[PDB]
Amino acid sequence: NNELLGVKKLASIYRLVNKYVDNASLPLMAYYSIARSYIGGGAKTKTVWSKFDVYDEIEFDRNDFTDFFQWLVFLHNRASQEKLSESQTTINALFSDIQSLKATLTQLSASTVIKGLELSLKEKLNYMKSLQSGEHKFNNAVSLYD
Amino acid sequence: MNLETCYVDFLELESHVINEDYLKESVELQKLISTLNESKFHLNKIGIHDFKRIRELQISLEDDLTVFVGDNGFGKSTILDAIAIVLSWLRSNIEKESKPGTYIKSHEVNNSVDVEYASIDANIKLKDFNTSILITKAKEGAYYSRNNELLGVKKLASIYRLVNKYVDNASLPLMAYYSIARSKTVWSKFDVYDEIEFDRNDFTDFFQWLVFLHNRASQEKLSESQTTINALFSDIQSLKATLTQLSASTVIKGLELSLKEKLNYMKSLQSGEHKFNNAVSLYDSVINTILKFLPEFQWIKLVYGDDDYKIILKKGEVELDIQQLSQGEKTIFTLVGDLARRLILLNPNLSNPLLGYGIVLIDEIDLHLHPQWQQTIIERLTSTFPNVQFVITTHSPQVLSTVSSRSVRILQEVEVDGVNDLIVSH
Amino acid sequence: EIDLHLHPQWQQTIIERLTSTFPNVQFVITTHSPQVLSTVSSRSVRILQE
Amino acid sequence: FVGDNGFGKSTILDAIAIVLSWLRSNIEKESKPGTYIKSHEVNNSVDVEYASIDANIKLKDFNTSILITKAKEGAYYSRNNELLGVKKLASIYRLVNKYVDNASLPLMAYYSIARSYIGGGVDRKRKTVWSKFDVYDEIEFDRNDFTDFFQWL
Amino acid sequence: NLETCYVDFLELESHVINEDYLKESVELQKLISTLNESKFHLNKIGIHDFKRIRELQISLEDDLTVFVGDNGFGKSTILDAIAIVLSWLRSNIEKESKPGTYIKSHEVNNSVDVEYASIDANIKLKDFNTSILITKAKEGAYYSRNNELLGVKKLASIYRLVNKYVDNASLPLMAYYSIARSYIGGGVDRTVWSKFDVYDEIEFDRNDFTDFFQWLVFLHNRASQEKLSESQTTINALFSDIQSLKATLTQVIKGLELSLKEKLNYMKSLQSGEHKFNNAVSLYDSVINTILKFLPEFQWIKLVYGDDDYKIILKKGEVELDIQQLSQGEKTIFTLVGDLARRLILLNPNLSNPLLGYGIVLIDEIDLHLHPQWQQTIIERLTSTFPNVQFVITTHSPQVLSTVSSRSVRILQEVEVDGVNDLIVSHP
Ligand SMILES: Nc1ncnc2c1ncn2[C@@H]1O[C@H](COP(=O)(O)OP(=O)(O)OP(=O)(O)O)[C@@H](O)[C@H]1O
Ligand SMILES: Nc1ncnc2c1ncn2[C@@H]1O[C@H](COP(=O)(O)OP(=O)(O)OP(=O)(O)O)[C@@H](O)[C@H]1O
Repeated sequence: NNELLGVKKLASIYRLVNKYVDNASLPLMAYYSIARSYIGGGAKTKTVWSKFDVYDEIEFDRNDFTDFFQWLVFLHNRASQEKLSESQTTINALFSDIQSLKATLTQLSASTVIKGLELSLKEKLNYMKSLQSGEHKFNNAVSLYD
Repeated sequence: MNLETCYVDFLELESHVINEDYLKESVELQKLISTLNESKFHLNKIGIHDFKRIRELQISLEDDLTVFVGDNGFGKSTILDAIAIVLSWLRSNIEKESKPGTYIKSHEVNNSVDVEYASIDANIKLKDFNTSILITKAKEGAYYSRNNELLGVKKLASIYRLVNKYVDNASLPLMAYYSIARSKTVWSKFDVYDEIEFDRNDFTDFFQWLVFLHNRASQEKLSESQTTINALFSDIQSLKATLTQLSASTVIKGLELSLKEKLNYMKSLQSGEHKFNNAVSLYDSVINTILKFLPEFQWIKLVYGDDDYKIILKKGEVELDIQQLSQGEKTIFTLVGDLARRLILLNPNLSNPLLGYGIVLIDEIDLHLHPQWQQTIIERLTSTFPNVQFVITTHSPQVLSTVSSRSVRILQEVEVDGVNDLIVSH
Repeated sequence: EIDLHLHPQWQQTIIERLTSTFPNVQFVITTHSPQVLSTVSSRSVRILQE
Repeated sequence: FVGDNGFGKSTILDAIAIVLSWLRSNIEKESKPGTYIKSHEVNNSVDVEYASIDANIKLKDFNTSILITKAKEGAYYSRNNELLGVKKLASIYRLVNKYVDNASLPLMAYYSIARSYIGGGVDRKRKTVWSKFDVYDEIEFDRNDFTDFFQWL
Repeated sequence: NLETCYVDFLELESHVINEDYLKESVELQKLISTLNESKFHLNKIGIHDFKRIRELQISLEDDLTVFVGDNGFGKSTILDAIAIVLSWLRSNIEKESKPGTYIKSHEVNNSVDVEYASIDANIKLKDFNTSILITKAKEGAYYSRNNELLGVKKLASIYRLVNKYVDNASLPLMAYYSIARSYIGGGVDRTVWSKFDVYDEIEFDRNDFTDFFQWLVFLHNRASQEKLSESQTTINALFSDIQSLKATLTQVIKGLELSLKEKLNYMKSLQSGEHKFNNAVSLYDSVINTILKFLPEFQWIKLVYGDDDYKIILKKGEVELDIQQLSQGEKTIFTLVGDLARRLILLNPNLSNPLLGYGIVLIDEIDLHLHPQWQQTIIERLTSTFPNVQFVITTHSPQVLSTVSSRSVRILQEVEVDGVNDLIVSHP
């Protein structure tokens, strides 16, 4: 017969930790056999993505390429949503402030216009940067896709 | 002015004349278009001769509503199939010349031993023009009345075709039929199919169509449109920085620069296709139409979460998923959504494409409908679309109460001389 | 969906015939229209509320 | 079951259908499996960790109870169904048919809302020894049932 | 000249009767001798605006040509073009006016200037010559010119006319081994008697080897009965089997009729009646000894009957091995060599040594799953064992290149001329 006490004890620690941690990580195991050349460029609207779908099998074979394409386009749409909305509002200010500064640079430099342009640009840039989409890298989206 | 006289004059002038640019500039084309727009496609009379359960009937329809009431086994759905049969020949002729329509199957003829042939007749009138269509099919060992007299129906197709051949983004009649279970072009552009038959309770396909359209609209909102927007935005600030914001040959140079920027923006906007048919206009027009149909909601949107995506509806102070709706609201949702999509794609010139012309046939409007919906569905339907005909069959008495007496028909088929025959009462 | 494609005349008699042709079979039915509801008694109706 | 609500009346009916599915399978042969609860129907709220359905069958004075349960993926504790009552009940049915002959077995049927399409296929839609277990194969009405009906007639 | 003989024979046959005399006429003997002396050869081929290639002219040697290049230099394009050209000839031989493969829409060059793609080829047979052209325009363009197919039809009609008079006519071999040679152990761990099974309907690529297993079973069965005797009156026994099958059928029906026909075919053993030097046992020995040359480690290969089934048993060192338990490297060689010998042994039923026919073989990436020691001797072994065949192979490993003669190698380069990179060929 087999010996299985150690691996069951180790697996229980991972399950217990995952029970009390929101975003606990897991180890990675993979295997690329000699049958990966068949998938060289040879699903009911999948919607929910979880970290337990990569534990279906230890071997990469056949359909894993198709799910990769489905996953990739989902990331692209997520980035598009992040690219729109309120990020455009600060973008609208920033270019205009730069344009205003450029205008202040022109017309033989006209304080007054220069002071107003500098103050508005500094205030808007500082306010936009302060939020930084919560915690900067926490926004992911564009950074993961790039 | 008579439509036939204008058509004759325009055709004669166009045929004799050359230099097509001048032919387009000719006032005859404008007169024909103006007369054509001032019209209302509506049927007038229908005659049935030995079709299934009925052998002789002359029915006259209204122009707003025509509800037929009765029980199972009274010819309620044969009238609708007769109108669909008549309509299909007109659609086939419109698409291509001498295109066969839909024939009559052998089993549909009456099983009486003394029957010889089955015929259907119809009369479509618009403004002052009139038309007549007659289809015949003899069973066996007899002689069907003359033949398929489709000479009149070809003139209407020619009239529409001539106008559509010269002036783009024209208007076409609407033909839709929501049947029972049974079972290049703008339509081929996005996803749509060209057919008369449509099926309800197809929420999955409409849901995926909406998702794909939203993706394409978001894709087209970026890229080149950003440049024009960016060009406008700086210019708006720059124009203010000289006159408005500045006041809480330098002047000539500034004015010339502003005028040049305005001219460049106008040239860029003019370059390229107009509003016409784009993903953004189709998406927000369909969404707005559905919001008009059900004012109990506030907004609907598609949200991409951290590990999934869905559609969110706001009602009161509660956000509900598209999958939390009952079976009752799914069918009305897809019914109005498809009706609006087909109406938008057919009238690319009207400011409000919800004022088109056509005919819609609905059978058993009470399917999976809660009685509260049944109380006001007919009121909402004729209010959102005020320039279309509706031919609807009613089964339950809940709906019938609201309808006005002017447009009610009751089937109480008597046996005249010991022979069953459908009779309509007012 | 007991009341699919039935006119009101047929809706008031379907329960009697089902409970008379097969008297020893337990039946579970979901209804939608008042015509069916009126015929049934009060000890056999369960109302679900949010 | 009157009174509309968001949760949907159909879910109750198929919940009963899951419970009933285990009895026939055990009747056909001992320890035969049935219909499991799929992991994609457990509630998505973060609070929950497992789902369960239970019911009781009374036969005169005999009383049997059955519980069917399934936990979410990655849960600390695992849950299993208890089938002692159903297996015991199915044993007497098996023995009766094994000794006596021409015995009768309980009827379980379920007519969904799709019968309109299947029943409507009357138009074209185009065995000798009718045994007892032929009907003891499915619980949901289908097109092939009517096709079998015509041949039986 | 072949044309003169064909013209004379056609004229004589058209104005004659009594086919028996026509068969015995000197025309058939002269045509057969002339055809036999002829050797298959494909001297040149030109490619125009196909895939990356924009303009190329290639001449191929008589015995062996090797193309070497990096990744993305068009090695597979050349082989695909040759397979396309050979398809029309195969189709016309098998069935009159049978269409072949076309050129797909996306094969043409992606540039905006190119409007069409074309492949030209020339086949030299002793002194007779022929030319083939296949063309395909782009999508949405005018001047949709057509391709010429008179040469292939002229060549094919000679073959069918010769094969009509004599039922033992030989045919050329055309095969193509692609990358799809891999997967499911090549063919491992996934009757055959007609000469048209390997040819005609069967394409150029490879799908499975189960027919090799059944063919070997049939070879062994005839080997024991004919060469080793142990059958007494085999013709009488098979005829009695046919009679028994008919009696059983008289007192599932289609299967019984097929079994009766099979029994009649087996009863035709005395009808054949050759018992020559090229008997079943001689073919069995030649096939096994041929295979063993490419696998020096093994000792013997045998077919074992047990549990109402047949299995292949190999000897390595002192351990017995099955077929599923081998490695991928020895599986590739076993499959390739076995199918190569199966086609020659099956399309040349009259040669004393049937591994002496004529044909052309295309191999891509011969160095798949082979250690360098095996790579240093595969080419000379294949050349030595199949002398009268033409080989076209591609490689990118320097070990394979180091053992090839200087007159058989071709080197591909990417040279940018006038701002546009164009593929070029060269010799050392
Ligand atoms: N060939 C025929 N000859 C005579 N009667 C026919 C024939 N075909 C059909 N019928 C009659 O048609 C009747 C049903 O017609 P129909 O489909 O219009 O009914 P309905 O109840 O109004 O339909 P629905 O539920 O689709 O609205 C049957 O009662 C049958 O007697
Ligand atoms: N339609 C096309 N237009 C432009 N370039 C193309 C086109 N089709 C293919 N190519 C180019 O051809 C190059 C060579 O492809 P090819 O398949 O011939 O490579 P190979 O090295 O010969 O292959 P293998 O490894 O299978 O022997 C590719 O890198 C690709 O960029």
